Formats: sequence, C-alpha cells, structure tokens
Amino acid sequence: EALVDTLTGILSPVQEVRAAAEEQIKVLEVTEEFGVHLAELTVDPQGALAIRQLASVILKQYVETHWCAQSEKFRPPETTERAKIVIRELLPNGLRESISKVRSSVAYAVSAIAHWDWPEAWPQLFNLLMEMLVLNAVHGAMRVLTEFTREVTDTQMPLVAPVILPEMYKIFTMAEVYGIRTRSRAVEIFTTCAHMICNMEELEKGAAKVLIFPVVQQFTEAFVQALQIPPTSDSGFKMEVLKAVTALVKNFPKHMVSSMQQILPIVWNTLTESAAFYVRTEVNYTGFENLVFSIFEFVHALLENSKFKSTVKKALPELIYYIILYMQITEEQIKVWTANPQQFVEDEDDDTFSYTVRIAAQDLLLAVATDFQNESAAALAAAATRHLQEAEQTKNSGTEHWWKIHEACMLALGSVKAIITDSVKNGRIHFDMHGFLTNVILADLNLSVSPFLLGRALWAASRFTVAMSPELIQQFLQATVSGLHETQPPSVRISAVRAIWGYCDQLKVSESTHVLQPFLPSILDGLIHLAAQFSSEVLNLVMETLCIVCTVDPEFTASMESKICPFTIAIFLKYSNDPVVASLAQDIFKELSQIEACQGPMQMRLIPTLVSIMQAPADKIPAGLCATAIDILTTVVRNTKPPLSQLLICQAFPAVAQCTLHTDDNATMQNGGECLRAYVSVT
Amino acid sequence: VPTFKLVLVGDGGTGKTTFVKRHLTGEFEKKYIATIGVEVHPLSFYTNFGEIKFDVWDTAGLEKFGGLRDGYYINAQCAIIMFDVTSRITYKNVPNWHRDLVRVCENIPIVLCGNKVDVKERKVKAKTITFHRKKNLQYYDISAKSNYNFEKPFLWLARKLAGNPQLEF
Ligand SMILES: Nc1nc2c(ncn2[C@@H]2O[C@H](COP(=O)(O)OP(=O)(O)OP(=O)(O)O)[C@@H](O)[C@H]2O)c(=O)[nH]1
Repeated sequence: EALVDTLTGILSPVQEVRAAAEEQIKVLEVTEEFGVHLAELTVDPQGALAIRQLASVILKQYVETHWCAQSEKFRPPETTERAKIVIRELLPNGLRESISKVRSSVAYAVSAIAHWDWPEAWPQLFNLLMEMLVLNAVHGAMRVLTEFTREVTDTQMPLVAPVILPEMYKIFTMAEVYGIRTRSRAVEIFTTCAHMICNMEELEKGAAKVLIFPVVQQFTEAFVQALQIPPTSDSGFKMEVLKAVTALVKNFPKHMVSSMQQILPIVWNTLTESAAFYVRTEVNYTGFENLVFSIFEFVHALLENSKFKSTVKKALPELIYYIILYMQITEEQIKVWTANPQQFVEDEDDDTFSYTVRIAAQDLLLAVATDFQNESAAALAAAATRHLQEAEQTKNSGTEHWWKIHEACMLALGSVKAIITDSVKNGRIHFDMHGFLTNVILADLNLSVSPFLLGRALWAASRFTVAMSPELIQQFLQATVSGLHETQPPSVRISAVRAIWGYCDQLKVSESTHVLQPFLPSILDGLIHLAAQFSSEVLNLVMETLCIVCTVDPEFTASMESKICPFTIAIFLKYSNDPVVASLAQDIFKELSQIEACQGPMQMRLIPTLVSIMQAPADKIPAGLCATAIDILTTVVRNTKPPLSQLLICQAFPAVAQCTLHTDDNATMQNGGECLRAYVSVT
Repeated sequence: VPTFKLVLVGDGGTGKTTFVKRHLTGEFEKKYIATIGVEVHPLSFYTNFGEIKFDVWDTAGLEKFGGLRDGYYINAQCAIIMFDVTSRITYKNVPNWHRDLVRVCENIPIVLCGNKVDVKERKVKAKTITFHRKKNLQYYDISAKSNYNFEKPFLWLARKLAGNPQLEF
C-alpha cells in the first residue's frame, strides 16, 4: 500500500521528496512490522523490480541496525521475535525464478541474517534443499554462500569451513546436475575460504591443523582431475580452477609439493593449446583473455616459491616460445590503433594502465628474464631463432599473417635489451646480433607489408645501438628521420619518435653523439611539426623526446634555440594544465638554461610571459598555471650562471615578491616559498 | 532527451563534490564540506551526434554521513569509483566499494578514476595499482582544479553507453 510510495521517493532525484522519504524511513523503522513489510514487498512478484531491490537493501540496513543489541551499530527499537520468525520463513521464498538483481539482493539480506544466526542455528538447510531442486533456485543459494563465507569472521571460520567445504566438494565433483556456472562459483567459494583461512593461520594458527587440511588434498586431486576435460568445456570454469590452484600454490606450498609434479604438465598442455586457439581465433580473425591472464598469474606465482623456482628454469626455453607466441598484435587492436593513435601511444607505452594479453606476456617475459638473466638470455636467443626459422618457412608460402611473429620477436628481443646485449658482449650465447639486425631488422624496413612492423623495427633498432656498424647507424637514422614525415602513417611516426629517444639516450651514454650530429635539424623539425598535429598524448611524448634531443648537443640548440624556445613556451601556455606537460616544459627550460649562448634570447622571450602570468588575477588565468610558472622561474634562476641578469632583478624579483605577498593559494605560497628560498643562493 | 544516471562512491574526503561542481558550473572550491547523503547535480552534455544527460548522484564517503549506502545505486547506468592520488586509505577499500556497487546494479561500465594529478601521483597507495586489470574497469587520472582529464571519464561512459566510440562533445 502506502508502504511502498516512500521507496519511490528514495529513488527519486528531486531533493525535497528524497529527503522527505528518507526521514519517513528513519521514523517508521521503529515499528516491528517494518521487516515483514520489507519482505512481503521484495519477495512478492508482479512489482517494479527497482522497488524490490530497494526493499531488500533497506532490509539489509535493518538487519544491521535493529537485530543485535551487542553490535557496534545498534539502534533502540530491537526486533521482536515474532517478526524474526515471520521473515525468516518468508524471506527465503525469494532466491527463485527472478532476475539476478533481486535474487542477489535477497541473498545479501539472507547473508546479513545468517551472519548472526549460525551459532544459534535455526534451520540452515532450506538452501541446501535448493541445491538439489532445479537453476534459478540454486543460483540464489550460491550467492548466499558466497556472501556468507565472505562475511564470516575468524571465529566462525574454523567451524563453518569444515561444513561448507565438504558440501562444496560434493557440488563440484557432481558434474551431471550442477552446471558449469554453479561449479565455478563453488570453486570461488573454496578459494575464498582457503585464502581467508590461511590469513587466519597467519594471524592465529588453526587452519592447517587437524581441520580441513585433508579436504585440501581432496580438492587438489579434484582440480587436477578437472583441467584435462575439454559438457564442461567452459573456458571460464578452467580459469576459476586455475585461479584456485594458484591460491593453493601461494598459500600453503608445503602441502602442494607432492602433487605439483603432476599439475605442471597439464598446465603446460593448457598453455600450449590455448596459445594455438588464441592465435587462431583472436590474432588472425578474418573470457578467454581472462583464462590467459590466469595462466600467466599461475606462472608468476610458481616463480615465487623458492622450492618451485627451479621448476620453471628447467623448461624456460620451452616457455619463452609460447610467450612470444602470445605477444602478437590482435586484429581488434590493429583496428583500434589505426582508428585512434592516442590509444596506440597510451597502450604501447611502458608505464601504461591498460591490460591486454600483450602487456601481460611482456610482464611475464621481463620477470623470467630478470630472475634468470643468463639462462633466460640463452633461452630467448634460442626461441627467437626458432621463431625466425618458422617465420621464414611460413613466409616462403606467403602467409597473410606472417609478420606478426616478426613484430613479437622484435618486441621480446628489445624489451629486455640489457641481458641479451650483455650476454652477446661476452659471447655467452651464439645469436648473431649483426645478422639479426641486418637480415631481420634492417631488411624489414624496406618491405610494404604493414606499418606497425615498420614502426616496431624502428623502435627495435634503438636498443641494439651498442652493437651495430656506423654504416648501420646511418642507415637506421636515415630511415627513422624519414619516419617523422607526413607521408607515413601516424603510428610509424610515433614509433620513430620513440626510437629517436632511444638513440639520443644510448649514443649519449655511449659518448658517440657525433654520429647523430648531422641529423639534428631534420630531427627537431620533424618533432616540432609532429607536436603541432596531435594534441595530448602524442605531445606528452614529443616534448620528452625534445628534452632529450636538447640534451644531445648544446651547440646545436644554441644555434636553433629560436625554434625550441617559442614552441616550448607556446605549448606550456596552451597545454599548461597537464602535470607531465608542465614537468617536461620545466625540464626543457632547465636543460636549455645550461647553454650560456641561449641565455639572452631565452630570458628575453620567457620572462615577459612569466611575469605577465604573475601579474594576472588569481581568478582569470587557468588554475595551477601560476605554480608551474613559479617553478619554471626557479629552475631558470637556480640552473643559470651566478651573475644574474638585469631582467630578473628588475622584473622577476618584484613580480614574484608581490605574487607571494598578495596570494592565498596554499600551493602558490608553497612553490613561491622555494622560489624565494632559491633566490637567496646569490653569491 | 536521454537520461543516464551514474553514481560516485569515493571513500573519505577524496574529491567528488568539487569534481561535480567544477563540471557543472564554476571553479574549484578549497573548503572541505562533506556531503551528508546524496545531492544530484544534473549535468547534461552535448555530443557530435546526439545529447546526453548525466545526473551525477554524488554519495557520501564517511560512515556516519552515509544515510543510505547501496540505497541510491538502484537503476544506475554507470558509476565512477574514486580515490585521491595523495591518500593511501582511499584505495585499500576500492574492492569493498566495487562489491557494494556491482551487487545492486549488474556490470555497468565503471571507471576507477584518480583525482588531483597535480600534487603527487601514486604517492602512498603504490606506484602502480592492480585492481582495474582483469575486470571491466577503465582506469584514469583527472583533476578538479587543474581540469586535466576532466572530460575523459564522461566521454568514456558516453561511448560505452550509446556504443559508438565516435561520440565527442
Ligand atoms: N588542492 C586541490 N584539491 C582538490 C583538487 N581536486 C579535488 N580536490 C579536493 O576536493 C575536495 C572537496 O571535497 P568534496 O568535493 O566535497 O569531496 P569529499 O571531501 O569526499 O566530500 P564528500 O563528497 O561529502 O565525501 C577537497 O578536499 C580537495 O582536496 C585539486 O585539483 N587541487
């Protein structure tokens, strides 16, 4: 009746009606007939399901607030036993034949009730009946079990785990009636209980004791029985099983020592078969991603346990092949990257937040390399050679997707450049680096198969600069500089910019920059022209490469500062909000201020804009801009020669002084604080 | 014409009301005034093809000022978990916020964001965060004062709402 109109208010946006309904809820709750009304509203069919969920969640609040006088969140109107025994047999009537929303909400409520009444032990077997009664009914009990086992404290756990876990194995082993999803949720329940029980054993022992520890063996054998099965072919189910096995490995290794030598081969078969299936169905395309991530997480965890460390090293050369097999760019990703270069710069970056199979494989490879540098280097060499051979074989036949193995091979061999190049320095392997660069990298710069291969080749030549002929260096740099042009697609341009970063870093560390010297003006012109086409993420990279280019040779910058300074200032103005843009601008100005020949023009062109930023009202210029201007000024003054310019003392000092005086922003005062502090460094 | 209700669930004093106001109309406000309950600030957006309404249902972080947690999530179409890059506690219960959020509304596109990129990005939480990895959770970093990605979460939600990744304001 009118009991339900309030809830509609709770769902309404208008502030007044919502506040009124909320106060109606807060005032009527004290009556004991509340909970029965919530139940009769949420369980009854033929009603707006939103109201059902609302009643169920408010019932959760009720049970948390007016059920136990001992709870830290108790309210005066404690619940009478009549309403308790009424809802306790009227609430479970849900969990059935409805949309998963209201079922999960009613399950939330039940778990709230059952969280209190497991020790007092009312009949907690109505759901146990629903296990065998067929479907929607079972899903309700499964959600109930999940919520409850997530809710139980350390106290109830040594008592409820030896009760749920046996019935859990019963549900799992029975593959005739319980479908895939129900069994997967049972596995999730087991994993939750095991993780929390191991946490408890860490806190106060009692888990690995005379308790469920044998059931752990039972479930381990049940798992190792499951992975072989292709029905029950649900890949996500295999993912849940594998995640559970990872839990077992990481939590209590001691129990896993005996049977793991049987679990490893089936994991290996899963990895290989899934590699084939992925390359067929996602790479060359005219929850499986989660499965692949699960396999990789398992390998990661296997690398952790010291006793299990040598287990991977024995088969390492057989693993890196399939890793490199996974790092191929998928057709969907090619489409996206062609359609949105911003995404290409964000993803292929080496500090990204996206997580695709490619990135996970790259992480696995970097890990197994940094753990077994010599062995991993040898294995990567051998597997790269094998991939090269198979790629040439399938290239002679002219396969339409032969190059994606070249991309991944180059990526694997570059992303770990340190160990491989070091091993080649002492010849600990027999991988022909010169042959690699000539027949693999350079030879593929001339093809016309796909842009991304060209870009990956450019980026790959960057790492192995410490091992290449000067003629090779000139070849690669000439190709790269031609990469910044507009004639080429954007992706190869971006990759070429990254390659220029790599060159400017390696050669400088190699102290051989006179090879890059004749290429600077073309490089800088290409960089500048690129930054003016693309807006934000490409710029966030172009500016950093520009900073490194300035660091390359000061004389060139001193010659062409009239280009760097105006562009850098214009960008720092138009794109001032970004933090990395501000830091990059400050870095440019810092590296630029070392050049005494650039002092005059840099100051004359910058200090006016800086002070004009300082003079402006705090509510007129964009926020945070004053702080970055102050920091730029600090860098300029501190990183310059001791004798100060007339421009600074006549304009910068009084400008920043009055700015610090009349300002009120905490950040402004703070940053200006160091500004005036740095100013005291005058001799 | 179409109304898309979303929801913020940012724990603690991490910027949500500053965010919504700065998007609604105005600039950053320094003063901390914790919201008690929920205040919807209707926020419509024009697109290259169409027009989208995003009634932000800002919610309260702190416990005592909750009122009805999980109460207002019903009939949502997206949501923006939040935490500041400067605080450590605002992250370690993002799993809890997620479980409380995806339970009432089923798998709506949620964009775990991060506020105030200006101060110190990934300071005390960790230099990297592994929660958005496997799920349907697009991470980001925005600012309510600096106004850095301050259209990107809503762009992402609109794209994943109408479907076409070509929508632009
Ligand atoms: N200094 C600075 N503060 C910011 C910035 N962006 C957001 N803020 C924060 O915005 C907050 C304003 O509080 P609210 O927007 O109401 O968020 P809240 O503190 O969680 O309050 P509730 O919504 O009630 O939970 C301030 O505490 C600031 O810390 C920024 O770019 N710079």
